[PDB]
Amino acid sequence: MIPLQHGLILAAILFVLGLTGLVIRRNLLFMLIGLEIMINASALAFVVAGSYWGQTDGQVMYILAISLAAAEASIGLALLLQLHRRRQNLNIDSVSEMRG
Amino acid sequence: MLLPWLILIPFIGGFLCWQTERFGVKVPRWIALITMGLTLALSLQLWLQGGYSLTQSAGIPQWQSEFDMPWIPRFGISIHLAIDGLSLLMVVLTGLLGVLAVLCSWKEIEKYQGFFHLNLMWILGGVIGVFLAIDMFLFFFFWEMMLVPMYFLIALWGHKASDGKTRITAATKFFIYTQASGLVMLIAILALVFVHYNATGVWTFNYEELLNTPMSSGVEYLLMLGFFIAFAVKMPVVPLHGWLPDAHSQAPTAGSVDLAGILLKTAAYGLLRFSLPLFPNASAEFAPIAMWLGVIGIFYGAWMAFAQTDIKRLIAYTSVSHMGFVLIAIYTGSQLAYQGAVIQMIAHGLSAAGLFILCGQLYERIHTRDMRMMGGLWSKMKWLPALSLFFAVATLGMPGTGNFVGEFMILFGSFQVVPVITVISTFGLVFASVYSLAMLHRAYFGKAKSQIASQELPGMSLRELFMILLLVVLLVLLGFYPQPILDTSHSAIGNIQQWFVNSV
Amino acid sequence: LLKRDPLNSMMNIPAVLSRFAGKGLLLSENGYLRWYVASMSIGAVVVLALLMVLR
Amino acid sequence: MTITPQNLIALLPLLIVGLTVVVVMLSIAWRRNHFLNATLSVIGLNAALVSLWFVGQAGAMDVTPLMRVDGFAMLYTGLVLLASLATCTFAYPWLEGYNDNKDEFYLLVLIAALGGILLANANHLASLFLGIELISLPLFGLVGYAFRQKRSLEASIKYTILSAAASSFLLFGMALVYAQSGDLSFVALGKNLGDGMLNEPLLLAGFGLMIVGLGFKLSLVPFHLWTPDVYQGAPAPVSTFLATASKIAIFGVVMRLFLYAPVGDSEAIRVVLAIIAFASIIFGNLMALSQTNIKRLLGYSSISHLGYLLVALIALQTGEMSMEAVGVYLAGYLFSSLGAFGVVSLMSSPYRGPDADSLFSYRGLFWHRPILAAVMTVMMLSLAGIPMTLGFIGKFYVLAVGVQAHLWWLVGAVVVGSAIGLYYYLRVAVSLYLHAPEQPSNWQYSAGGIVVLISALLVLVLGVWPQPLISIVRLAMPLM
Ligand SMILES: CCCCCCCCCCCCCCCCCC(=O)OC[C@H](COP(=O)(O)OCCN)OC(=O)CCCCCCCCCCCCCCCCC
Ligand SMILES: CCCCCCCCCCCCCCCCCC(=O)OC[C@H](COP(=O)(O)OCCN)OC(=O)CCCCCCCCCCCCCCCCC
Ligand SMILES: CCCCCCCCCCCCCCCCCC(=O)OC[C@H](COP(=O)(O)OCCN)OC(=O)CCCCCCCCCCCCCCCCC
Ligand SMILES: CCCCCCCCCCCCCCCCCC(=O)OC[C@H](COP(=O)(O)OCCN)OC(=O)CCCCCCCCCCCCCCCCC
Ligand SMILES: CCCCCCCCCCCCCCCCCCCC
Ligand SMILES: CCCCCCCCCCCCCCCCCCCC
Repeated sequence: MIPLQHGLILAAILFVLGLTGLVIRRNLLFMLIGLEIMINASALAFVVAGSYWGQTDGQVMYILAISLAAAEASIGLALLLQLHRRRQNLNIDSVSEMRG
Repeated sequence: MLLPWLILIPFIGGFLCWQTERFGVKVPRWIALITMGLTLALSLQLWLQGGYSLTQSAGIPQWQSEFDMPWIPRFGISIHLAIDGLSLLMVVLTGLLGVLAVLCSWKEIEKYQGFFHLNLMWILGGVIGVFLAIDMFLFFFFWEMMLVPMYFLIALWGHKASDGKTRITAATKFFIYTQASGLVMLIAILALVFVHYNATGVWTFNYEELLNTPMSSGVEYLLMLGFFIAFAVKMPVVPLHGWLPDAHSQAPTAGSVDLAGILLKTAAYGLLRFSLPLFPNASAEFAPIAMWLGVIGIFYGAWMAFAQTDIKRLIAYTSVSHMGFVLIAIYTGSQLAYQGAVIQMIAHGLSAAGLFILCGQLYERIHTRDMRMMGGLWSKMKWLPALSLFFAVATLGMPGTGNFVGEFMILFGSFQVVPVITVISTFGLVFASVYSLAMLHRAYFGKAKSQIASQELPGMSLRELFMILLLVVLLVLLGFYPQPILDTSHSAIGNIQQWFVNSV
Repeated sequence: LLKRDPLNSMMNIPAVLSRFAGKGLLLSENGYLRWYVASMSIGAVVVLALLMVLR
Repeated sequence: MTITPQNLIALLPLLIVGLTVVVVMLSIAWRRNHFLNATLSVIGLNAALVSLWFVGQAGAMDVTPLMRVDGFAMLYTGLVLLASLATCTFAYPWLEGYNDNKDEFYLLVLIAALGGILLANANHLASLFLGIELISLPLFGLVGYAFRQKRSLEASIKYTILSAAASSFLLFGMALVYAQSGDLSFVALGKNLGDGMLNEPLLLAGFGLMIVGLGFKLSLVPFHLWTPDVYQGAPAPVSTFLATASKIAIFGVVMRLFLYAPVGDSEAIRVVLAIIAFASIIFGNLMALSQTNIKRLLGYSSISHLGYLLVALIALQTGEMSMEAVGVYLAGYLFSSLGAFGVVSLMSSPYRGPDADSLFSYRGLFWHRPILAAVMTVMMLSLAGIPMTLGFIGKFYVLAVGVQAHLWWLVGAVVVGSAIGLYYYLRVAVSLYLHAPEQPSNWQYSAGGIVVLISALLVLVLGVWPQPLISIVRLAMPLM
C-alpha cells in the first residue's frame, strides 16, 4: 500500500541532502557526516527496492553497504585525527598543496 | 629472397656498430661502411640480374622478385616484400646515399659514435623497407619506424651551435608532423581493409588483393585523402612543408643525417604505388587540386628559398619547389611525365646530396651559415666554390645534368595533359634560376662581408672531394645518358599508368 | 612579405590552440577537495540530464 | 546455490589470496619481520598464478549467483596478480627506507589484489560493489601509508573522500537499477523490457549514477580531477598499483557488465560514453602538455589511455573484437605503466622520510642510470603509441575497432590526442638524455630493476611480434 516511488523519492532526498552537506561544508568532520548520510540513503534505497520485490537481496545489499559505511567511517576518522594532530586545523581548504 | 637481407643488413650492421664501439672508438665507422657497401652491392646485383630493360609491362601486380612470410596471421598481416624497377631504383639510390652518409660522418669520432651509426643504419633500413613492403601494415610500420632514430639524431646529435631547445623543438615538430600524418594513413588503411572484408569476407592487408576493392566514390575519395595527407607531409606539399627546413637546419652538422633521413623522397614513390593504383577514380578527381598544390609549392618554395639568409634553409626550400614539380608529374596520366618524375627524384637526390655535403664542409670551415657574414669565398677556397657552383647550376635545371632531363620530361608530358599548369611551372623554372644565382652571388662572389671570410681556409680532404666528384659524375652521366634508368623504370611506370588510365 | 613563413605559421596555430586549451583546462586542477566533489556532482547532473534528454 | 568441489577449484586464486592474507597477518602477529612477510605475500600471489593454470584446466562456470569464471576472468586475474607482484617488488626497497611498521603494506596489497580478483570474476551487482570496495579501502591505506608526509596525507584524504562519494553514487545507482529490474545479476538488467522500451528512465538513471562511480574509478572526464594529486602524493609503488591493477580490474568488470546486460546496447548510454571517451582523450592529453612532474603527467596519461579503452568499450555491442582489443591494450598498458612507475619507484627508493623531498628529477638520468633511462624511454615510446612497441599494437587495435564500428568522432579524437601525447612523451624521453648539473647494493632493488627491464623487453618484443599476445587473448573469451 506504500508506493515504491515514495520510498525511492525519500532515499533520493536524503542522498541529495548528504551530497549538499558534503559540498558546502569546509570542516572535514562535516564532510564525513555528509558521506555517512549519502551511504545511508543509498542503503535505504536498496532496502526499499528489496521490500518492493519481496526479496532478501535488498537487506543483503544493506548489510554490505553498512559494512562499507563502518569501515570507511573508521578510515576517514583516522585520517581526520591524523590531520588534526599534524596541523591543529580541520579546514579542508588548507590541505590543498598539490595543484595543476 | 634477397629483399629480407636488403632490409636486415642495415639493422644487423647498426647493431654491430653499436656493439663494436668497445673494440675501439674509430671502429664502428668501418662496420657502417662495410654494411652500407654490402647493401649497395646487393642492390646492384639485383639490378644486374633482374633484367629490367627487357621486361615488358604486364599489369599490376608484376614483381621482379618477391618474398612472403606470415607475421600477424590474425589480421592477414605478413612480411611481404616485392621489387620491380621503380623500387629497385629507389633502393639503389638509398644505398648510394647511405654510403655517402657513412663517408660524410668520417673523422667525427666522439663518445657514443656507435649509437650514432646504429641510428643512421636503422633510418636507412627503414627507408629500404618502405620501398620494398607491398602490404599495408608493413609499409606503415616502416613508414613510422624511421622517425624515432631521426628524432634522436636531430635532438641529441644535432646542430651544436644551436640553443639546444631549438633542436628539440625542430625534432618534435618533425616527429609530430610525420607521425600524425602516418596515423591518418593508418585510418585510411584500416577502412580500406574493412571495406574489402565486408565486400569479400577474408582479412587481408596485401596490396595485390586490396586492388579492385568495390567502394563508392565518397569512400574512395576519403581513403585517397588520408593516403595523400600522409604522403603530402613527407613529399613535402605546402602548407605541410614547415617541418622540413627546421629539420634540415637543426640536423647534425656533418650533413650525413640529411642524406640518410631527410633527403630521399619515399612519398612520391608512395603516391605512385599506393595512391594511383588503389584509388584511381579518386586520384583522377583529385588531380586538379594536387596539381595546383604543386604549382603553389614550386613558386612558394622558390620565393622562400630566395628570402633565406641561411644556406641550409635555402636548399630545403629548393627541395620543396622540386617536389612541387614531381607532384604535378604524378597526377597526370603520362608515361613520359612519370619517367620524368623518376629521373627528377633521382637527380634531386644526387644534387641535394651534393649541396648539403658542400654546405656542411663550408660550415665546418667558416663556422657560420649566415650568407650576410660570408662573401668572396671563390678567392679564399680551393675546391668548394666551384663544386657549389656546379651543384647550384644542376639544381637550376641545367642541361647536361639529370635535373634538366627529369624536369623537362615532366613538362613535356604535363603539357600534353595540362598546358596551363605547365606554362606556370616553366616560369617556376625561371624562379629556380633566380634563387640559385642569388645563393651563388651571396655566398661566393663579391667582397668579404666579415673577418672570417677574409682568410685562407683549408682545402677539402681527399675523401670529401672524391665523394663530391662521384656525385658530379653521376649527375653528368644522368644528364647525358639517362637511358638505363628509363629502361629500368619503364615497365613499372607503364604498369602504374595503364592501371591509372584504364580504370577511369 | 614571405621571409617569415606564413604557411608554416598557419599550420603552427593548432599547437597554439592546444597550449591555450591545456592552460585553460589546468585551472580545474586547483587542489581543492570541495571543488573535486562539486565537479563530480556536476558531472553526475550532466550525465543524468543527457540520459534523460536522449531517452 | 551450493558450492560443489569443482566450484571450489574455480575459486582457487581467490582462496589462495585470502589464505595468504590470513597467513601473512598471523605471521605479523608472530613477529614483525619485513623479509618473511614480503616473501609470504609474493609466494601467495605466485601460487595464485599457478592456481590460475589449475582453473584453466577446469571449466568455465558460474560459481555463485555472484561469480562467473571463464577465460575473461582468468586473463584479468592474471593481469591483477602481475600488477600486485610488481607492486610488492617495487615496495620492498621503498619500505626498507621506511621507519614505522612495513608489513601492513603487504597485507593491504593482498586485500586489494583479492578485490581485483573478485572484480575479474564478478557477475553480479553485489560482487561488483564488494570488489570495488575491496580495491578501494586498502588503497586508502596505501596512498596514505607515509601519512607523516604532507603530500601522502593530502592524497589519502582526497582519495578517501572522493571514493566514498563515488561509492555512494554507485550504490544509489545500483539501488535504482534493482528498483527497476527485480534481479541484481548482470544478465537481467533490462531483461524485463521489449518493443523498444529498453530505455526505461529509472534504469538509465541507475546506470548513470553507476557510470559516475565507475568513471571516478577509471579517471574519466569529468570525474578525473583527483588523479594527478593522488598519483603525485601516493608512494611510488602505491602509484604503480593504483595506475595498473585498480584501473584494469574496474575496466574489466565494466566490460563484462556492458557485455552481459541487455541494456548494454542502449543508444543513450552509448552516446554518453562516447562523450566521456572524447572528453577523456582530449582533456588528458591537453592537461599533460605542460607538466614537469612525472607522476602528474602519468595521471593525465592514465586519463587519456582509459579514454582509448572506453572507445574500445563503446564498440562492444556492435563489433566482435572489442574484447580482444581491450585485452591486448590492457596487456600493453599494464607493462608500459609498470615500467614507467617502476623507474619512478626505483629512483625514489629507499624512502627518504617525511621531511626530505621526493621529486623524480628525470633530467640527465642516462649519465648515472643508463638502463633505467632506456627502460623509461621505451615506456615513453610505448605510451605514445609508437610502432615497435606494444602500446602501438593496442592503439592499432583501438583504431581498427573504432573504424569497424564507424565511430569517426572517436577515431579523430584518438588521432589528435595521440599527437598531443607525442609532444609530451617525447619531451620526457628526450629530457632523459640531456645534461643535468647536479642531483641500491641489495638484490631486492635488483629485482625491481629486473622487473622494469623485463617489462621493457616484453613491450619491444611484442611490439615487433604481437601474434603470441593476440593468440593468448583470443582464447581467453567469456561465456557468450
Ligand atoms: C585541436 C584543434 C585542431 C585539431 C582538430 C581539427 C579538426 C580535425 C578533423 C578534420 C577533418 C574533419 C572530417 C573530414 C571528413 C568528413 C567526411 C564526410 O563529411 O563524409 C561525408 C561523405 C561520406 O561519403 P558518402 O557520401 O557516404 O559516400 C557514399 C556516396 N558518395 O563524404 C563524401 O561524400 C566525400 C567528401 C569529400 C570532401 C570532404 C573531405 C574534406 C577533407 C579536408 C582536408 C583535405 C583537403 C584537400 C587536401 C588539402 C591538402 C592535403
Ligand atoms: C608471452 C606473451 C605475453 C604474455 C602476457 C600475459 C599477461 C597475462 C597473464 C595471465 C594470462 C592468463 C590467460 C589464460 C587464458 C586461458 C583461457 C582458457 O580457456 O584456457 C583454458 C586452457 C586449457 O585448455 P582447455 O582444454 O580449453 O580447458 C578447458 C578444459 N575443461 O588453460 C590455459 O590456457 C591455462 C593458462 C594458464 C596461465 C598461467 C600463467 C602463469 C603466469 C605467467 C607469468 C609470466 C611472467 C609475466 C610477467 C613478467 C614480469 C613482469
Ligand atoms: C584528423 C584525422 C582523422 C579524421 C577523423 C577520422 C576520419 C573520419 C571519416 C568520416 C567518414 C564519414 C562517413 C559517412 C557515412 C557513414 C555511413 C555510410 O553509409 O558509410 C558508407 C560505408 C558503409 O556503408 P556500406 O553500405 O557498408 O558500404 C560499403 C562500401 N563503402 O562506409 C564504408 O564503407 C567505410 C567508410 C570509410 C570512411 C573514410 C575513413 C578513412 C578516413 C581517411 C582520413 C580522414 C579523411 C581525410 C582527411 C581529413 C583531414 C584530416
Ligand atoms: C592542410 C590541412 C589539411 C591537412 C592536415 C594534416 C594534419 C596532420 C599533419 C599536420 C600537423 C600539424 C601540427 C602542428 C604543430 C606541430 C608541433 C609543434 O609545433 O610543436 C612545437 C611546440 C613546442 O615548441 P615551443 O612552442 O617553442 O614550446 C612551447 C612549450 N614550451 O609544441 C607546442 O607548442 C605544443 C604542441 C602540442 C602538440 C602538437 C599539436 C597537436 C594538434 C593536433 C594535431 C592534429 C591536427 C589535425 C589537423 C588540424 C588542422 C590542420
Ligand atoms: C628500439 C628501442 C628505442 C628505445 C630505446 C632507446 C635507448 C637505447 C639504449 C640507450 C642508448 C643511449 C645513447 C645516448 C647517446 C647520447 C649522446 C649525447 C652526446 C652526443
Ligand atoms: C580539441 C580537439 C578536437 C578534436 C576533434 C576531432 C574531430 C575529427 C573529425 C571527426 C569527423 C566525424 C564525421 C562523422 C560523419 C558521420 C556521417 C554519418 C552519415 C550517416
